[PDB]
Amino acid sequence: EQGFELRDEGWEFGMSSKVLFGNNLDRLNPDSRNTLTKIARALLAVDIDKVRLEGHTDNYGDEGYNQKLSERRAESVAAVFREAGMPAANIEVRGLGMSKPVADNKTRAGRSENRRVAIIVPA
Amino acid sequence: RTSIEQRSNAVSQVLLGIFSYVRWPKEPAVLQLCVVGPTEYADGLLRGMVQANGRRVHAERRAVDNPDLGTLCNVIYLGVVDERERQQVFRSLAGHPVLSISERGTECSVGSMFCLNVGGPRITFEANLDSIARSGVRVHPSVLKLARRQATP
Ligand SMILES: Nc1nc2c(ncn2[C@@H]2O[C@H](COP(=O)(O)O)[C@@H](O)[C@H]2O)c(=O)[nH]1
Repeated sequence: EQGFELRDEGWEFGMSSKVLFGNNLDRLNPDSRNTLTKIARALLAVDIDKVRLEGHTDNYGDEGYNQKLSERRAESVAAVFREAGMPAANIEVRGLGMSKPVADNKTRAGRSENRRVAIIVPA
Repeated sequence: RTSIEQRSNAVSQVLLGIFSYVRWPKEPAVLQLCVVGPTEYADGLLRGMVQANGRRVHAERRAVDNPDLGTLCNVIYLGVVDERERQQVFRSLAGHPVLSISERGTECSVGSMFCLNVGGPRITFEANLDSIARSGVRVHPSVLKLARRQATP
């Protein structure tokens, strides 16, 4: 329970840390590009050197295309992690396409939150 | 290998660690822990716990089809659920600052922040940071040391 001693430093997993993408875009606006560098630096400082990147699309489109879309999104994020020190092999890339939503696609808001890469840290 | 007994108490300890790296924006006086759905190793937590920081953990078992889970629980330890159930529960929580942790570690692509791997010589977990970022609770990155501290012999 050593986590209680933690003051205000290094809390880089807040609401801002979401990795979202514009409609049909697979490349990181420099806002998120930075968000990622922060994150990737944050992971390295705690001796984690390996993650899995899972890309998703929203609803619009045929699955095949969105699958391919999602994978690209993931790989765009992977490059940042590469440029931040993480061995590329230690960076698994997966594309889940429109199959696994986190939000209501019946809503514009939701759809934005669905076009995301999700950083998972494996044990 | 190990015993269900032992492993239960282990889930207790690894949970309690994770809590220490988490911050509720409006920190309650008693942490409310909801065990939801089928569980193998929540017997320990169901006995109740107390944090290192004074706060007691009040833990009850709760029903998958309860809508108000999000206001009833600060900490949800999620049991075995199919995809539909899992969706319902996370609609229950959507919005409210609620930490979330699974007993099994196969379901970590959407949903819980932490997913446990409990069989085997040490307890670990996978962490989903989108899930974390979405949570609405503040979780510090150094918590990730709890998963590899035991994945290292
Ligand atoms: N440890 C602790 N920190 C608190 C508590 N209440 C507020 N804070 C502070 O609230 C701040 C978080 O601000 P925020 O994330 O909303 O921008 C941190 O400075 C955090 O330490 C509390 O009850 N305990």
